Amino acid sequence: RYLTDMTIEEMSRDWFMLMPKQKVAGPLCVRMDQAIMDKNIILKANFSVIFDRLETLTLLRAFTEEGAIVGEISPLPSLPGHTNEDVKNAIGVLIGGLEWNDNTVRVSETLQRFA
Amino acid sequence: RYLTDMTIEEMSRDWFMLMPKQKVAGPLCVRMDQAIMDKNIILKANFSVETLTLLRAFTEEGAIVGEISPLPSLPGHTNEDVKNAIGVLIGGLEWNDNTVRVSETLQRFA
Amino acid sequence: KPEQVEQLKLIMSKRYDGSQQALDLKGLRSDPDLVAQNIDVVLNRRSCMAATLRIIEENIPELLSLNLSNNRLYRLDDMSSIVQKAPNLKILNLSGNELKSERELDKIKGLKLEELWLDGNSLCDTFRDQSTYISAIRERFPKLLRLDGHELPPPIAFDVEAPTTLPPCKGSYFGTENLKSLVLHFLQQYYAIYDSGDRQGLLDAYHDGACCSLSIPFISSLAEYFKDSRNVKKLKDPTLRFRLLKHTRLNVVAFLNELPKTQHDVNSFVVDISAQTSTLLCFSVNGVFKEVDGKSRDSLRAFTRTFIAVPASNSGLCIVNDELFVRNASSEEIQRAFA
Amino acid sequence: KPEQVEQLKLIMSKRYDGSQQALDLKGLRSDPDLVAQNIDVVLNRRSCMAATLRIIEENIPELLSLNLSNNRLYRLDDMSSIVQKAPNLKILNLSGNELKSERELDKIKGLKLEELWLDGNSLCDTFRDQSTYISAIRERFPKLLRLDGHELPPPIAFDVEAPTTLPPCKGSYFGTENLKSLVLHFLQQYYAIYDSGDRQGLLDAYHDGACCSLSIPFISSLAEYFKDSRNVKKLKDPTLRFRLLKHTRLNVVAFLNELPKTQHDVNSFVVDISAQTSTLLCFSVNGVFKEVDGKSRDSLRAFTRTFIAVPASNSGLCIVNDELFVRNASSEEIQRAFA
Amino acid sequence: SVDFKTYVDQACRAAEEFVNVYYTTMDKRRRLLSRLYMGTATLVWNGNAVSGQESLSEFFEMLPSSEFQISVVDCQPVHDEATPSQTTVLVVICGSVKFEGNKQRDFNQNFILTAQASPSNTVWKIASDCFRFQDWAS
Amino acid sequence: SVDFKTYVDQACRAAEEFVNVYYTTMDKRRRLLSRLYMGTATLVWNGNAVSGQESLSEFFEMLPSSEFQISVVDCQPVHDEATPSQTTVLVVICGSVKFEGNKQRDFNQNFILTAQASPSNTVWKIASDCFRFQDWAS
Amino acid sequence: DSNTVSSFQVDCFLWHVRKQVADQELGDAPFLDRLRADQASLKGRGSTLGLNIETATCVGKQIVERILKEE
Amino acid sequence: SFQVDCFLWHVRKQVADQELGDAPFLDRLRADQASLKG
Repeated sequence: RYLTDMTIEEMSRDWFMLMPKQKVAGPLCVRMDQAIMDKNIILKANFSVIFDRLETLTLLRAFTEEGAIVGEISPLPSLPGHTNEDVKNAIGVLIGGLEWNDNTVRVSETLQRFA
Repeated sequence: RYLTDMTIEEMSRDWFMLMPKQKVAGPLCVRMDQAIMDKNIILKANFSVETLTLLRAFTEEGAIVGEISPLPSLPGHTNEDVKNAIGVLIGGLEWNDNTVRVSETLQRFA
Repeated sequence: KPEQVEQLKLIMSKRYDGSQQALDLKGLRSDPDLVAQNIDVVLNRRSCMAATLRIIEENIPELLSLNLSNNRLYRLDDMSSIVQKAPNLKILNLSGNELKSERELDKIKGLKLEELWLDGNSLCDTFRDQSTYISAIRERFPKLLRLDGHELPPPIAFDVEAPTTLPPCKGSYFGTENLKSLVLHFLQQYYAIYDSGDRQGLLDAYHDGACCSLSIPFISSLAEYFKDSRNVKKLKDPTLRFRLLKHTRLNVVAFLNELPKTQHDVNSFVVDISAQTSTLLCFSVNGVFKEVDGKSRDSLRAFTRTFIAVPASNSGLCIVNDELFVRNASSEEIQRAFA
Repeated sequence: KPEQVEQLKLIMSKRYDGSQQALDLKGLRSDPDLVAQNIDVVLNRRSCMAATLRIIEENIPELLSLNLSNNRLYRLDDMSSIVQKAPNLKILNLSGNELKSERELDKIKGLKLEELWLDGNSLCDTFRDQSTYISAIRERFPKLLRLDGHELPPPIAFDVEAPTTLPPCKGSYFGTENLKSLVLHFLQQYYAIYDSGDRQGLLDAYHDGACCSLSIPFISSLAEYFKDSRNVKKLKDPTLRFRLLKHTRLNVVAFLNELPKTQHDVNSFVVDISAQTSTLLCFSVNGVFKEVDGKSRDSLRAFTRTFIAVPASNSGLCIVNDELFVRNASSEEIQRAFA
Repeated sequence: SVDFKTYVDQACRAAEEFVNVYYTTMDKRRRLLSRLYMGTATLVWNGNAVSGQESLSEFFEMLPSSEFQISVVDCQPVHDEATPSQTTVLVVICGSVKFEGNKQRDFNQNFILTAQASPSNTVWKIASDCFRFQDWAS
Repeated sequence: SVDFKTYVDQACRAAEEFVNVYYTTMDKRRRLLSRLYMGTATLVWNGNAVSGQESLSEFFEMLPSSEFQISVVDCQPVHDEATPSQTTVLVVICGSVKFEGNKQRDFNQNFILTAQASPSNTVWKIASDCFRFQDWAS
Repeated sequence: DSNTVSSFQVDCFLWHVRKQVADQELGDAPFLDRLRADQASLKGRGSTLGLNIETATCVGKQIVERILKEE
Repeated sequence: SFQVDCFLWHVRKQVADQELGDAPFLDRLRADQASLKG
């Protein structure tokens, strides 16, 4: 059974790269901007769950309070599978990469139940 | 509006008296046990705030230690004699070197 | 000769020491009083010995010390009659004689003596060492203290201190006069109902789940209790063990009314309160009761009942476990029937 | 087919309890989760069960409770390999299944079970009573706490409180540093004279009337000591007892010169001061020595010597009694030669 | 959530082990009997009362040697109301004993035994003991 | 006024009696052993020291049960100067012992024994005792 | 600020429970009144706020449980 | 009928005691109590 933190209108928005940084840490493509300084960042995401642990991912995105997209996580077509521990690795990656630029980062209440 | 600090399951249990002591401090039957030494004594009680119902004290294993109960065979239960009897009981227990924990409900009303 | 005998009392007092209650006879024959008057007194033949016995039995039968050193005493067949005349004697000297056997000592071994001298007698060569000699004398006299002027060491003596005193058998124990009043009142009420014949009133004293059981000794005159005796040491079947137990107040009080009607001597009850906590009180009751029905309506029973009681409101106590042991009364238990 | 497993994961997640980590498979045929799919899941075939095991083996092998009730489980010959896959599993329910024989139970006795359900299975009818059944369950799992929802009382356990620990073996005891320096000093002097070769210098350390005696154990390398080995357990003759005892300082040191000349390891001496009074001091010394003369100068000996000494003017001590126990040294005594 | 006939069968299966332990241990290992009583245990021996592990060990050191042959035993599981969440059993014993240099006498005795739970091993200890001679007064 | 050959033969005829009492009594009646030591007695057991009747009883409660087979014994009367006007004998005993659940070991031991005098009866008591294993270090 | 967003999300979760009641066709008269009034007010609220009903009607499910876990 | 009022009012009140939600939402809760009284 699935979750919805993002509207399909907001699920489709593409975005630009200020200080583009992309990394593959597991079966995940993580996309980040470094030019953003000291601004509130909210993590919203839609995915599926199994035994209270994320089965699969659809999309993870970061907004400001004004509504600007910062970071993305996407599975790979070259690597489809992704067990929850790989997801946890991506989670830690995001927490670090965002608290580096001292950008305040909000976490929606769905995600922390699973990592 | 009323209080509930003790379960009616544990509130209905009767007890024996090792060292029985009974006192009349007004319209009050005050009953104490002196035999309990160096054991934690927890003070829990349910009441309204005007009239009296019942006072009980427990150990760690769940044994009832002290009581105060009014009588209909004696006149109406004014609060101040009871308030003095409370200190009387706590004192009688600190005589026996029992470490005494007091719940926070009681000081609000007496 | 009696004229010769007459002088002997004189010579005996001559050698009688009143300061030490001692009599000295060291070498009596070579004492020139015997050379005088032409009378010699030999200490081997019985005539002289019996004359001395008569003398002492009349004069001083409470003497404590005696010296008979160097007197050619071959055998003591004739001195065995000294024990009854002077039993107060404590010190004896028999040195330098011709006592052939130490078995001769068995001829006077009824005394209670303190000091002995046996040196000079040839018999000492008949023992391998000194311990054989001392133990062979111990066979006849352990009462001695010094031998041959030597103070003898006290013998081997190990007191393990094995305790055999049993504590005093006291009577009823309750502890507090309050528990005394409590359990006594309960006994009175309960056993008042129990002797009425319609015991159904015990249902208010027992718990919904109060257990009860009966027991008796192993061998009749006590047949009517036999069918329900429960003895797990002798009874192996577990399911029968369960059905031979009585569980609910209904079943308990019913079975209790099934027992022959009684009269207990409660004034002669003996109560032992084993444990009292806030949640239970166990005590055993030892007493008697008489039956009034059946063929053995004149036979008297003694009982040991055990009660466990959880508290009941208004100072009462509700029995949770009950064990009745029933035996026939002892003879004196019958004698002390009722007061 | 593996997609069958993929769809199995869904209903396994629907029946997973996250507060208690429990999985229920109770009567899978009823309550139409199976009926809403037209798939029957038989827990008797090895493929289906192994696939179900694999799902959790990938997802949650830390499960706490498992329910396999009412699933036509005839035999578990292939599920005995479950213990290693989910070892945190503590509660197991096998009720209403077809577990025919207890012979299966010995194949899974490696779990850590706390609650088990085995009622409804016919094998439980194979015991006359409940004690044989419960002891047969203890035969496989004593770790259990509740069975078939019934709280089992902890088993019979009487710890006699039998003590078998031996205290720590400490070394030399002196008590006061004064007695330490004293008795070590005296041991040094005596054993220095003793190894000089002319032991006659011991005359001033012994008493005019100081006794001495020697002993060795019973079984050789200790032949030269036989002439003076003294054991009252083996020797009954009293005159021989006296003659094997050494009495005067003269006779003592004469006999002491009879033994083969020695060299003791005193840095490895072990001193025990048994009693100190105002009039005496007894102490035993445990040590080793090597002979240096005769045939056994390559043989090494161990000894336990006992000294009793009265104080003597000018702070000295006079030996009154001396008992020497001599044995050949153990192997480890040899190894720990000198410090 | 607890069976009863099982309570009875544990009581029986327990009493014979306890008897075979307690009386053989008083006859054979008297120094060791005292540790069978729990710390707050009480004993009435012919009316005289003992309270405490220490004074119990004292009393058993002072007691003469014994030779018990037990006649009859009965047991009863004790209701969870007397001791909540405590498995407890009552035992009564009729028997005889010959003491050190004392005439052999008949006696009744009854124990109450609770099992206390320890994560190492749950163990059984006596909480009350009552002993009396059948001819105690004489 | 005192013989010596008798003193030695009494020491011998006494030491075997004491042995047959003390070791049998430690094997059979441990509760009672401490009462052989006089109130001022001292004992050194493998370096640890015991002084006092009561603490002697405590220590003997603490010791495991035993199985003694005695190898050799020697005795010596002790000169009147060590204990004035006291008949005293030294006894040394080498033997073996098997403990409860402990490995069997050989040992040497030595006691000193004085007789106490009472106008009723003189008795024998230990004044010093030293016990040590032959393999005590291992 | 966050109070407004959280309160709107819980309001829409309550209304989603109401519309699930309407998914079982229990036309609760006072409750259907509350339902259509909430619809007419909350569609306009969400249009003024800039967060769709599809966000709140699924965010409220955890906002409610945060308080229940704290007993 | 009446119950969903009871449960939703319980939920809103325990959102409020955690000091969460707008002031208008507390005002409307007060109105809810005043209406549930009648």
